Amino acid sequence: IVGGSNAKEGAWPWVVGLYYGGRLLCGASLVSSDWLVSAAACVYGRNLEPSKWTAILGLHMKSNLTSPQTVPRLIDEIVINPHYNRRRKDNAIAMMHLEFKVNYTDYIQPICLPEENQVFPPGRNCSIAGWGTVVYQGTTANILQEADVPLLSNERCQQQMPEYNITENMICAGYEEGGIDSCQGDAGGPLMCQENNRWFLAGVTSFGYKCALPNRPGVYARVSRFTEWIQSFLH
Amino acid sequence: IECLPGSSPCTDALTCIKADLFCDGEVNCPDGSDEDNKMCATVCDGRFLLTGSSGSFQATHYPKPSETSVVCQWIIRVNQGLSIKLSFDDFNTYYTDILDIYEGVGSSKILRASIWETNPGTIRIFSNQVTATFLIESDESDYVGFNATYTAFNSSELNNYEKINCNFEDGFCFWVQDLNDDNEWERIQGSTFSPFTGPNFDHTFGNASGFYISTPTGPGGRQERVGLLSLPLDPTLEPACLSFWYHMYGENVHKLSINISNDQNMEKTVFQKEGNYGDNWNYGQVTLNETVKFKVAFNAFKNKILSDIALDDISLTYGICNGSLYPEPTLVPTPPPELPTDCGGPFELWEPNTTFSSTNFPNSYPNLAFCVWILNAQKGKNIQLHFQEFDLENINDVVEIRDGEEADSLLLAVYTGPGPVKDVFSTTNRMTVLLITADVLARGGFKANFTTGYHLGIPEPCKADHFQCKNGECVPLVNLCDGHLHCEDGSDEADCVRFFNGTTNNNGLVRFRIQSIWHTACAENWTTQISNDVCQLLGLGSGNSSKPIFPTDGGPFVKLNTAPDGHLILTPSQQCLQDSLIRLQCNHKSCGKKLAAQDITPK
Amino acid sequence: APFDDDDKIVGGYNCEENSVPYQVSLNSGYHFCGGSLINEQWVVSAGHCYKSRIQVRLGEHNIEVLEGNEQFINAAKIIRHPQYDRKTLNNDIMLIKLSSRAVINARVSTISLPTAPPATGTKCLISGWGNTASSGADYPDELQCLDAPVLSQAKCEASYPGKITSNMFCVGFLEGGKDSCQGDSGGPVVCNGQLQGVVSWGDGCAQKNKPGVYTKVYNYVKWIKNTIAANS
Ligand SMILES: *[C@@H]1O[C@H](CO)[C@@H](O[C@@H]2O[C@H](CO)[C@@H](O[C@@H]3O[C@H](CO)[C@@H](O)[C@H](O[C@H]4O[C@H](CO)[C@@H](O)[C@H](O)[C@@H]4O)[C@@H]3O)[C@H](O)[C@H]2NC(C)=O)[C@H](O)[C@H]1NC(C)=O
Ligand SMILES: *[C@@H]1O[C@H](CO)[C@@H](O[C@@H]2O[C@H](CO)[C@@H](O[C@@H]3O[C@H](CO[C@H]4O[C@H](CO)[C@@H](O)[C@H](O)[C@@H]4O)[C@@H](O)[C@H](O)[C@@H]3O)[C@H](O)[C@H]2NC(C)=O)[C@H](O)[C@H]1NC(C)=O
Ligand SMILES: *[C@@H]1O[C@H](CO)[C@@H](O[C@@H]2O[C@H](CO[C@@H]3O[C@H](CO)[C@@H](O)[C@H](O[C@H]4O[C@H](CO)[C@@H](O)[C@H](O)[C@@H]4O)[C@@H]3O)[C@@H](O)[C@H](O)[C@H]2NC(C)=O)[C@H](O)[C@H]1NC(C)=O
Ligand SMILES: *[C@@H]1O[C@H](CO)[C@@H](O[C@@H]2O[C@H](CO)[C@@H](O[C@@H]3O[C@H](CO)[C@@H](O)[C@H](O)[C@@H]3O)[C@H](O)[C@H]2NC(C)=O)[C@H](O)[C@H]1NC(C)=O
Ligand SMILES: *[C@@H]1O[C@H](CO)[C@@H](O[C@@H]2O[C@H](CO)[C@@H](O[C@@H]3O[C@H](CO)[C@@H](O)[C@H](O)[C@@H]3O)[C@H](O)[C@H]2NC(C)=O)[C@H](O)[C@H]1NC(C)=O
Ligand SMILES: *[C@@H]1O[C@H](CO[C@@H]2O[C@H](CO)[C@@H](O[C@@H]3O[C@H](CO)[C@@H](O)[C@H](O)[C@@H]3O)[C@H](O)[C@H]2NC(C)=O)[C@@H](O)[C@H](O)[C@H]1NC(C)=O
Ligand SMILES: *[C@@H]1O[C@H](CO[C@@H]2O[C@H](CO)[C@@H](O[C@@H]3O[C@H](CO)[C@@H](O)[C@H](O)[C@@H]3O)[C@H](O)[C@H]2NC(C)=O)[C@@H](O)[C@H](O)[C@H]1NC(C)=O
Ligand SMILES: *[C@@H]1O[C@H](CO[C@@H]2O[C@H](CO)[C@@H](O[C@@H]3O[C@H](CO)[C@@H](O)[C@H](O)[C@@H]3O)[C@H](O)[C@H]2NC(C)=O)[C@@H](O)[C@H](O)[C@H]1NC(C)=O
Ligand SMILES: *[C@@H]1O[C@H](CO[C@@H]2O[C@H](CO[C@@H]3O[C@H](CO)[C@@H](O)[C@H](O)[C@@H]3O)[C@@H](O)[C@H](O)[C@H]2NC(C)=O)[C@@H](O)[C@H](O)[C@H]1NC(C)=O
Ligand SMILES: *[C@@H]1O[C@H](CO)[C@@H](O[C@@H]2O[C@H](CO)[C@@H](O)[C@H](O)[C@H]2NC(C)=O)[C@H](O)[C@H]1NC(C)=O
Ligand SMILES: *[C@@H]1O[C@H](CO)[C@@H](O)[C@H](O)[C@H]1NC(C)=O
Ligand SMILES: *[C@@H]1O[C@H](CO)[C@@H](O)[C@H](O)[C@H]1NC(C)=O
Ligand SMILES: *[C@@H]1O[C@H](CO)[C@@H](O)[C@H](O)[C@H]1NC(C)=O
Repeated sequence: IVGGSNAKEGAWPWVVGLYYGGRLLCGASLVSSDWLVSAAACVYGRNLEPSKWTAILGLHMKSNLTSPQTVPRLIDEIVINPHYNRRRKDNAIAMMHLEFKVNYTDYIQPICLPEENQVFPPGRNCSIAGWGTVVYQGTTANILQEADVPLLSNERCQQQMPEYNITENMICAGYEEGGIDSCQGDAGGPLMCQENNRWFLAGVTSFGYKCALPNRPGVYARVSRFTEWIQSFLH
Repeated sequence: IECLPGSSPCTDALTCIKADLFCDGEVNCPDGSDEDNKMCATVCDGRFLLTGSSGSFQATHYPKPSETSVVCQWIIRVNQGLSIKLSFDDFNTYYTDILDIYEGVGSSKILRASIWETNPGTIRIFSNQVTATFLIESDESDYVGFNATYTAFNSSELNNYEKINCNFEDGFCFWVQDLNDDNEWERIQGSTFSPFTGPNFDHTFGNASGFYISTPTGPGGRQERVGLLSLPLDPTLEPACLSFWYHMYGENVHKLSINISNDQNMEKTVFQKEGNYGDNWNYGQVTLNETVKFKVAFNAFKNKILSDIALDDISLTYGICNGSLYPEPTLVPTPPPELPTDCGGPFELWEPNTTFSSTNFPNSYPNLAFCVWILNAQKGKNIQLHFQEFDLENINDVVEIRDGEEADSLLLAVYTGPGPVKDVFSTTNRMTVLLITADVLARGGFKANFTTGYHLGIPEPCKADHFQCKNGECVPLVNLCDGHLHCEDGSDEADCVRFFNGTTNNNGLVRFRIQSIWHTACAENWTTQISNDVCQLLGLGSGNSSKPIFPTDGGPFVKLNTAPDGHLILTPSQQCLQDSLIRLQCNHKSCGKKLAAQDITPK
Repeated sequence: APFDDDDKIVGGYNCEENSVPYQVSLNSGYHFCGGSLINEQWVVSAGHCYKSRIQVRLGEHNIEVLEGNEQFINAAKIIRHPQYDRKTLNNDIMLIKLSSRAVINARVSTISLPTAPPATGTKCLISGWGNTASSGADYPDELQCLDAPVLSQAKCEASYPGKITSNMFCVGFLEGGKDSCQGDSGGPVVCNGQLQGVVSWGDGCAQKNKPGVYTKVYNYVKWIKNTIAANS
């Protein structure tokens, strides 16, 4: 995807890979002991047969999976956010059920949803993850890819990217000069910010116009307004 | 004198030359030992240098099966300026053998000729030296391989008529493959591989028994260049007429051009075709006029598969061209690209119209379909859409159901793939049905009755109290927030404990619902374990310090007690007067604290 | 010029055929045909791919990018079916013998010989470098694994009137020139985890109407065993 960096061993315990038919396709965040939050676009149309979705929690590399640090689970129920339209690729948020219960350990850690009346300032440089590729026309990297990108306000993103509606339902994060990007490829990782050693879920990554293209930041799905919807299923 | 490994000495043992250079065709040893007949043990017939103008040669073991893989090579040498004609009578072999005929020796042995599994007939080489190699790559004793005869003839006594006229039934006649091409025009008897492109029969004979030339039949994945160069033609006082038959049937047919190369380096190409013209031989007739010697070049840029081009029945006749008896070729029709867009979709559906299909269920639905159904009914009703048959595709198209009553439609269900699908209910009287399909794999479609009702998807309630859960199971007091699960949805454990008069999720007064009435919790028996239990029941974090502030409920407040089963004992007894009520003070949940190796950039 | 894969979309197909050991390619300077490795030194491929020299690439993750997990083997002998017809491409199946035994690894292995004929509606996978692009027909650097059910024998015969025999079965359905099974001239066709056929020919690169033709291998099980015994 050009610009990404390999994540450290166990540096992202809140990222769980998803396999459909034996191939990694998307990622998700561990919100509770029985729920995962992933992009709705990468799982749209495949929710009719949850048995074909296998969730590997604590996934670091695709070389091996039968390790104590990795928790395999079978998805039973998939819920798609009603506001998703697939026309403007907005509100691409979906939830998956992890059987009955999931424990927690060093390599399996939960995630933090945004609090009430929490606003991310523009220009805030937050981290993104996902198993991206070295280049768009290349092979998917075997090591988890991480990057740091600054946030962009919706008003400025409309002027910089007059291609999608975007609006306030999703937030643009990236570099106006390009160079570093991880939205493309089979990453499926979430955009995460820093809140004084508290890993708040800033958002879920989504479609990108072009990797490392200047003035084309990754338009990731904002989850601040969808915190109540997630907590409704969680609680 | 000794030679390094990989090289061998000559007969005189004075010069060391590479093993691959032995018997190649060019003299390397000072005495010519590398081309000597005795040194080059042909085994086939014992002769290596065919200095004679005519003769015969046979493959390995003419009367015996070829149990041993023996490679044979012959060099035919004649006077300078004379051509050599090779006649082949039988080449019906079960492959595993390679017959290579090369014009000249040395760097000219690249792509002159390569014939296998088919009798080449007559092959003419316009050089004083001809190399014939029979290579056996395995110990296969199916056939001897060939038995041919050769002669010689002058290369320039031929007039313009003979040098061009060729039915290709007995080889390439006098045409010479261009050495600058990336490949060569393969000779095929009958239909070629990869059908639906290229000719299926020979033009000269009219059936598959004939022989013609065309592009290579292999599934080449790269663009190459091929070309046929004609012999020089002496100038004539009258312009001539060139007639030919060309077969251009294929989706990726790039180009096919005819050029004239002369001493003036001036090209005035008069014939050029491109695209698909159909599975039929088209007649091309042109008039040639020139004052000096010139060569006619048939050039073709071969594209990927489905780009086969064939040529047959090429001739040149002295005199001005007569009236052509065949029309100009016509391009193969293609699907119209004039704004295909979509199918538009049907109109709005109402109560009287119930049964509907995508476009036409029995046959198929048009590609790039975006059918929109606006299901509406009477106010206060809901829509049930049960599908009698659902035989869509995989991850190509998907039927989407959107809740109406507003512009911001709410997704209800996405259906795809073969097999029956469950019924879908709407929360209002307006529903949107979208058929999102690509331009490929358009199956029969779906079909639904589109029924209407009142609370069709709502589970049936029970009258006369009988408290119901989300699924509708009657749980008045059996499963009323007591840790017992009976409801299918698991809603029997709903939040019967909450916080009131609070500015946030961790502020206010804790209230418990015993059966149907909320009562506050007193501070008579408040402990750290009870605080942690309250935090857990309210979905909170660590049970930090909390103290009572002021009471609000002076009636039968709920007293909290500890129990071994992990459930707080609630006593609805007023054991104290004006007792201060505990104010909820709990920490945030133990979320994903950064205990990993993730770094923070201080910029 | 935005990229086609704007989101986390692989096009709906298993790109590069991850964990697919039964898919091998035939190279002689370029990619022309595919095949299925059935034994340590036996590859089933389309019978029209024969040429002077053939190289076999096993476990090739990418055709244009060498990941280092592929193996190159010089082919020894190629045998075509004795009843192979060039005009109609009937019995378009051939067997290639490897000069060296295949090395079993994660992406290189042997698939068991089939024991049952294909059935209608069977969940089957077609592996090969299919034409996966937004527009046009071209071989990409990735690999396609299409999940397509096997069509009925009567439907297969109706698709090609007079061009389908008892050794031909159809997996492609409907029509369309976009991402599909396409050609590749010998793409493995494996149903229920067992090899069932190869891609022989079709109406071009699925331009319209009939997608393509697949030649069975169950009818040639005795022939395959005889060839293995004679060319062990
Ligand atoms: C395919 O189309 C061709 C186009 O005409 C069609 O004709 C066949 O051509 C071949 C050779 O081109 C013929 O085979 C030989 O042709 C020579 C030509 O002079 C004849 O002299 C041969 O006959 C000799 O041998 C006979 C043996 O008894 C003697 O009795 C006779 O007197 C001759 O000495 C020999 O026929 C072939 O005969 C023709 N066929 C016809 C029907 O004319 C060819 O038939 C087509 N193939 C198909 C439709 O399968
Ligand atoms: C339910 O599905 C139907 C199937 O297409 C929809 O089409 C309706 O079909 C009926 C039956 O033929 C048509 O009734 C006809 O009406 C004409 C007269 O109307 C025409 O002229 C007026 C102007 O005077 C114009 O406004 C109309 O649009 C018509 O062009 C009679 O002459 C016929 O004999 C026959 O009775 C309906 O007109 C037709 N509606 C259409 C095409 O919109 C039907 O609409 C569906 N019901 C809904 C959507 O509620
Ligand atoms: C048969 O004869 C025809 C003659 O009609 C041959 O056509 C060839 O046509 C080209 C014309 O294309 C362009 O011509 C320019 C001159 O007018 C030439 O400069 C172009 O080359 C480059 O030009 C610029 C500057 O370098 C560069 O930016 C371009 O990208 C381009 O690459 C271009 O060729 C003519 O030039 C050829 O000379 C001519 N060939 C001839 C006369 O032999 C046709 O190829 C012939 N077919 C054969 C030989 O098989
Ligand atoms: C996940 O964590 C738990 C502890 O946090 C691991 O141990 C499990 O703990 C529960 C809770 O006490 C045990 O349930 C108990 O079982 C005993 C019988 O052994 C029963 O008498 C009690 O009434 C209570 O039901 C459970 O047995 C115990 N072991 C399990 C679940 O295997 C648990 O092992 C952790 N799981 C994983 C996958 O790491
Ligand atoms: C093999 O054929 C060639 C044909 O080119 C014979 O060479 C001689 O070639 C010339 C053409 O260059 C023929 O035409 C003659 O040209 C001269 C001018 O050089 C002209 O003065 C004559 O009036 C005549 O037009 C010439 O006829 C031809 N010689 C022949 C046919 O004897 C070559 O001789 C032939 N080989 C043999 C062994 O005969
Ligand atoms: C291949 O064709 C050649 C065609 O060139 C034409 O040649 C004629 C004469 O042969 C020219 O006519 C001349 O025109 C002059 C005015 O420009 C007159 O002054 C003169 O008397 C004569 O009529 C004609 O112009 C010319 N065409 C052009 C476009 O210039 C021909 O010359 C070659 O002989 C012929 N080659 C053969 C037949 O082998
Ligand atoms: C109830 O919660 C108590 C938590 O009080 C606060 O906890 C935060 C930790 O998130 C403290 O922040 C730290 O402050 C240090 C300096 O005192 C810094 O060096 C450090 O980096 C971090 O910022 C905060 O100080 C603390 N507040 C006070 C007033 O101490 C906790 O301490 C209690 O144990 C817990 N339980 C009970 C029964 O009180
Ligand atoms: C948002 O992503 C950041 C990308 O890093 C920036 O890269 C530039 C390259 O020039 C660094 O520039 C150097 O900056 C020095 C001061 O830091 C200058 O003295 C030096 O000449 C050159 O300009 C730049 O430092 C580097 N980071 C920054 C912003 O300094 C990343 O590093 C950012 O931290 C991340 N954004 C935020 C909010 O910090
Ligand atoms: C249109 O909707 C039909 C719905 O099926 C309908 O089912 C009716 C039920 O039969 C009754 O069953 C009772 C309990 O078993 C029994 O006591 C009573 O005697 C009846 O047998 C049946 O009566 C209707 O005829 C039947 N509808 C039709 C059209 O046959 C659905 O099956 C159909 O697919 C829908 N159409 C489309 C295009 O989807
Ligand atoms: C997508 O963006 C366009 C502008 O690029 C929005 O159009 C504006 O909509 C607002 C209110 O909806 C109007 O007041 C403006 O006049 C519109 N035109 C402009 C700003 O040029 C459009 O609304 C956006 N889509 C959605 C769903 O909000
Ligand atoms: C699995 O792969 C990881 C990747 O680095 C490696 O560290 C580990 O040793 C492997 N084995 C186990 C049992 O985790
Ligand atoms: C063409 O016309 C000329 C002159 O009328 C005539 O002699 C000849 O027979 C015709 N046919 C051919 C093939 O040349
Ligand atoms: C808490 O709020 C309720 C509103 O329902 C009010 O009746 C009650 O007096 C409040 N208690 C306070 C402010 O102590």
